[PDB]
Amino acid sequence: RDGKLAKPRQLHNTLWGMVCPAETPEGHAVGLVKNLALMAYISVGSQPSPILEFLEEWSMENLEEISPAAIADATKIFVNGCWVGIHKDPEQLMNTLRKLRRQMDIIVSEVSMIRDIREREIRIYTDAGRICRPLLIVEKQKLLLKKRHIDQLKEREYNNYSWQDLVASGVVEYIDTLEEETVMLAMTPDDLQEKEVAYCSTYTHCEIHPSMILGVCASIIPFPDHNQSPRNTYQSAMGKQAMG
Amino acid sequence: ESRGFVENSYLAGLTPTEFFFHAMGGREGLIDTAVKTAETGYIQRRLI
Amino acid sequence: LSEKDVDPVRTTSNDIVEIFTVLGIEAVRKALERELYHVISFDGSYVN
Amino acid sequence: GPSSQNVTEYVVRVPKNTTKKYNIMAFNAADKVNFATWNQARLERDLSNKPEDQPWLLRVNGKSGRKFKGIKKGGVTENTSYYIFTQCPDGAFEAFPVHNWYNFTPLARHRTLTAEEAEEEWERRNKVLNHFSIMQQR
Amino acid sequence: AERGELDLTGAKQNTGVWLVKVPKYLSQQWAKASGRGEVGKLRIAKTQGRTEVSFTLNEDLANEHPFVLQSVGGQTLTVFTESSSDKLSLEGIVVQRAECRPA
Amino acid sequence: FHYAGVSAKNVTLGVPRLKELINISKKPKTPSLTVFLLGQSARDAERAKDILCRLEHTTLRKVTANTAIYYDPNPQSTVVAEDQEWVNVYYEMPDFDVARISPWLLRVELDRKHMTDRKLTMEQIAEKINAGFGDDLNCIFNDDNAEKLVLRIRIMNSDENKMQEEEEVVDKMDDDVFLRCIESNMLTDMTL
Amino acid sequence: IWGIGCNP
Amino acid sequence: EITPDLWQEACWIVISSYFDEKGLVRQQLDSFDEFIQMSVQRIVEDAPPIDLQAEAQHASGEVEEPPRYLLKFEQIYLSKPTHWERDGAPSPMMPNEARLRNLTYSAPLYVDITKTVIKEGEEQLQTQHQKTFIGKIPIMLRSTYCLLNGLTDRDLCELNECPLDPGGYFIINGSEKVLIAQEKMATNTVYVFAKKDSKYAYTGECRSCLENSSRPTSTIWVSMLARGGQGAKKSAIGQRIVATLPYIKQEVPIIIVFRALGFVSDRDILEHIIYDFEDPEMMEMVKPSLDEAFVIQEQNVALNFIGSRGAKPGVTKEKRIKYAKEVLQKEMLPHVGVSDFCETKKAYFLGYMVHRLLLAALGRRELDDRDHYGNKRLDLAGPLLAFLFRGMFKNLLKEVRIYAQKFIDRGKDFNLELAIKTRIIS
Amino acid sequence: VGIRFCQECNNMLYPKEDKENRILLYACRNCDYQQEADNSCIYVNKITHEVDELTQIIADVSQDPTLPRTEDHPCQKCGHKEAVFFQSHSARAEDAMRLYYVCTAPHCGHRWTE
Ligand SMILES: [Zn+2]
Ligand SMILES: [Zn+2]
Repeated sequence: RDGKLAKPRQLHNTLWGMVCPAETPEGHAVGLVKNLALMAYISVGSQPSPILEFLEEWSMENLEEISPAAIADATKIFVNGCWVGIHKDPEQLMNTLRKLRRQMDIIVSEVSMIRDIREREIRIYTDAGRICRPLLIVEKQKLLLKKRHIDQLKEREYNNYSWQDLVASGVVEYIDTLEEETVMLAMTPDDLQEKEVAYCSTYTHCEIHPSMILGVCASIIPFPDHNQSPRNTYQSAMGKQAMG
Repeated sequence: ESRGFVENSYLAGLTPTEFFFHAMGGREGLIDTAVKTAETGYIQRRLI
Repeated sequence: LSEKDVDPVRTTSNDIVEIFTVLGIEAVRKALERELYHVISFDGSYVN
Repeated sequence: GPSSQNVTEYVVRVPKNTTKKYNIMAFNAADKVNFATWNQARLERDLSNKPEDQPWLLRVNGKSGRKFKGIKKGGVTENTSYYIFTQCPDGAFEAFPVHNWYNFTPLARHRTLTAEEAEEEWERRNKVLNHFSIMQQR
Repeated sequence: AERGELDLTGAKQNTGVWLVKVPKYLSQQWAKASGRGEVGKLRIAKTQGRTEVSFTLNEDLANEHPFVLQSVGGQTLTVFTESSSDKLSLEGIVVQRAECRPA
Repeated sequence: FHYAGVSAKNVTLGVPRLKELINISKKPKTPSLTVFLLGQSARDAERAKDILCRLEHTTLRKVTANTAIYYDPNPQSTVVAEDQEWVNVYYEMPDFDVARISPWLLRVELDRKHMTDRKLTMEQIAEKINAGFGDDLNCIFNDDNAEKLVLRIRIMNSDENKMQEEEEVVDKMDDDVFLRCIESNMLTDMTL
Repeated sequence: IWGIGCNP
Repeated sequence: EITPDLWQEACWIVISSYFDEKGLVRQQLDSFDEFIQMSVQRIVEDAPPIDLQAEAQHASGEVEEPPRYLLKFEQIYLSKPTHWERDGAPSPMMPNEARLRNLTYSAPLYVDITKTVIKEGEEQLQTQHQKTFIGKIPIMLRSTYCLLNGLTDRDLCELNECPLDPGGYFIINGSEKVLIAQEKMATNTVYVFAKKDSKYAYTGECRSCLENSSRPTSTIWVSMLARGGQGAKKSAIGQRIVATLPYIKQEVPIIIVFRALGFVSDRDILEHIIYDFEDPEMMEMVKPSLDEAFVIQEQNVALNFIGSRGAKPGVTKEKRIKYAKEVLQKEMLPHVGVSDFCETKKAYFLGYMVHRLLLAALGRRELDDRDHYGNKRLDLAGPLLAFLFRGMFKNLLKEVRIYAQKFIDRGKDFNLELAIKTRIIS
Repeated sequence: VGIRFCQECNNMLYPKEDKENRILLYACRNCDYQQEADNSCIYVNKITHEVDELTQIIADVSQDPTLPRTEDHPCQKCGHKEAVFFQSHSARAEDAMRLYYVCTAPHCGHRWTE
């Protein structure tokens, strides 16, 4: 807290959807103590062995003969660190990995797979510390979430349908900050996915609701978008002090 | 819009991206205040 | 200062140490007063 | 002719045990390894401790030829196996499991700087004089 | 002629060998009996300008495996054996590499 | 930040500038110097630009488009095809080749845009380099009319012939390593 | 939060 | 089959389902749960088996001189949180009663310990002490091992616990304590930063750790020295790359490190460093560092060069070489590999680090952002308690070793129950 | 211009002047191998470092959903309408807001700068 540098304290863009922008302590700890967003989840950790076995089965020749070769072998498959080889086809590997994430065979919902098309690296991180959030999946310009899923969830009790079934169906997906860097998001389905003057026609995900970017204390603020930003921080601090 | 301009007024209500960018600006102001206090205090003590 | 077509009378630097080594302690007195006055009155605040 | 549409199919045999174990000897392409000059070679376990879990040293054509060092593959093939197909008079392929994988790298038969002299030279990092003349002096 | 001498006769005869990467289920099926002298049949079909390699699993063993070739110009491989009589020998040079994939 | 941009020059203000003044720091964050022009140069923009050029530090790196080192065995050989003409001209009445010529050639090529912006002259640059380094560096300069501004630098003629050194016939820093050191020194320290 | 010349 | 302009209902139905399954504190709980099971077993497994024998000098003869005692910790067990009264009868401890009586809500921890003794007569004897009590672990409330877990709101009311209470905290000495998630930089990731005032123009760091099994981090730097420093040869050579390897007093040239990994030839080192030989700019970048390491052309000489700069000097030359080799195999790039022939993998990853530094220097890649939360991890209750238990279980093994060594030098016997100090962990 | 390695020990050659024949050579310092220099140029340095970034742009970049694309500029080779455009995406690029274009559709990967 003693350090007066105003770099580590500022609200970074990558905090979107994973740390509350409004809720921070004021004083020596501005921007140094943060609070999770409402929908944020933190990875618990998993063994990387099944992912490595799948990669070995698909291709990912390790101990190759200087095959990168100006990255002719597109992408270098990384895991939690540990360059484990490279593949000639990166897009097929990425699509197969996403399908496996849906079928929940080798990839748990938390396993994060990032391909950097330029620089040609795939990172595949499962390291127990990543903070991720659920996002709906957009195929073409259509959300995968449909009336069947919503009707089943509406009957949630005595229908034995829950959020985990929504994840298993492949409707929703957990995305961490690294994957948030490689994903085109839409705030709302109707306003953005629908055909208009085409800003983007390659949306890959959709926010479940924007208001989830706020934390627990900032979520009680009514009409927070109509207030000045410091006032929402003040209300977070004061709502921690209310009597009830 | 991409780089932070907020066209909506407070009465109209900020859109979500405008809300996040406004939060970034307010955070910068708060950090400035908190960092300012100590440096100015040291200067004042030295002068006196 | 000694370059041709450069006014020796009015050319000044913001560095008070350079003003010292070149022009003397009285010149620094005035230059330090000028610099402090500038930083104080940039906000429009007036100090006697 | 028949070569444009030939179909060859051979029987596969995997004996339970072989007196000689099968390994893989891999040379880097840039090394330009050539077996025509390999009149004699000596492969033995290293003595750098100055056995079965130690690297291998190859000395081709005695001291006059190139020396190579081979190291077993660290990554075990827990989910993979390698087999070698060899032609035989009976016409059936025989598959033998790969006991070990070795990557051999060469060492030049050039004069080698002594450790003490090397340390003395590194003391003078700023070698303003030509390094080639220094090597010639050694 | 010494104990450490390597029998390079295979290199002199330029015997060509093929290296194949095969999965664990196939190897374990082979190792189950491993003494019957038979595990399957390797069938290679060549056309005017294309060749295909496949392996058929033995019917007894099961109670199609296409092969994909890989270029071997980037690395030179040879196979050498350590005899139980301490007589090292070279079997041949690898001229082709293949991978076996599940159907 | 939020300082009004009267000119394209940043200035420390506020608490940090008060800290600098009060501490009498030897190193200001933004040391600046306001210069007033005495004569008609104040009124006329071209003379003011001349003063600005005279007051602004310019290294050879700022005006150099690209530098190369070619091993040229003979001056007449002209390994670079382009120099064959002008080298010939300079070697129609060769000067300072009597001792010897360097077998290595530093063929610096200058950007015309930077040269004309700073109003530098090929003779000016050549004079600075040759005089500051001495007779050791011999420089051949192109005509400004030529499409490429080329400066051909060679190491000491007497040092190449080694009659002047006498002493022991031992190469010091070879010649190409010495030429690379010279190139770095010119790039960052010419102060044209 | 206003502009570049104002406040954040 | 679409839901247009009915979206305001749909989004909140899916949000309701999300918060119905999970709730707000699922981080804490989940972390703790994972920790206990996985972490404790792993740690108990990962700790080296206790090796022990009597001193040869103490007793004459070799008939019984090496009575090897080997202790292995087989498996872990946790009972439900329990309070042991003054009479000694165990009782279930409800959280509310722990708060009221200022107790600690904790569960006993039992390890199966197998003691194998070799008396040099080849008659090794294995005796298994099952359910040996080693300590008490505080239990996070409403986690899987809390008594309140899986209880309906009526049952929670019967126990004077709130149905709405989130859990996620420990009751220690009667006070509720919350582990606060601690931000840290991501491990096993190469990050290239630029330090303005440093002697290095660019630095590439990798805070490598082997699955956090041990050694929280083993950071290694690969930094390109700035060309600002002016000298004749310094101007000639330009920027040179150095490596700040762990457990080494000062900088080591990178090519020397590559040759220490057995890659002597310059071509092979550059193959690992420069993946495309055709690009001239990167080759020119790497040339000066090759010039710096031109002296050392052998693996043994490079190992000796590393050992000379080691923090603790080795009197013997081969001692220095062996020390450097073991230090590289363990400390340097532990996540890549720690034993055997992981040298090729370590060389490939170190070449990747140097290559990424070269890309940053050439401007082909942008410098990493420390504040980018992709480069950040959050240590929850799980990793924090796992670090704690690693330290305390190592200390417990040390104390067992001390007591055992005394009793073994006597030669009388050793008892596992007396050696274990539950005070340590608890 | 480029770096070439010895053919015996695969070490780095160094340039050396042949004093007798006045021909540039490359000699390995650790052995006696020597090879005459064909290029006759040794050290080239581009201070402006003007490099066409089309060499540094990967065709695979056409698969990125996060990049913008236009149908206005067609490809030269195949005349495909989709073209994904992006700025330098490089540090120390001097000042360049030029748009580089990469052709979508499989395997074309043609890159033009306008
Ligand atoms: Zn050589
Ligand atoms: Zn096209």
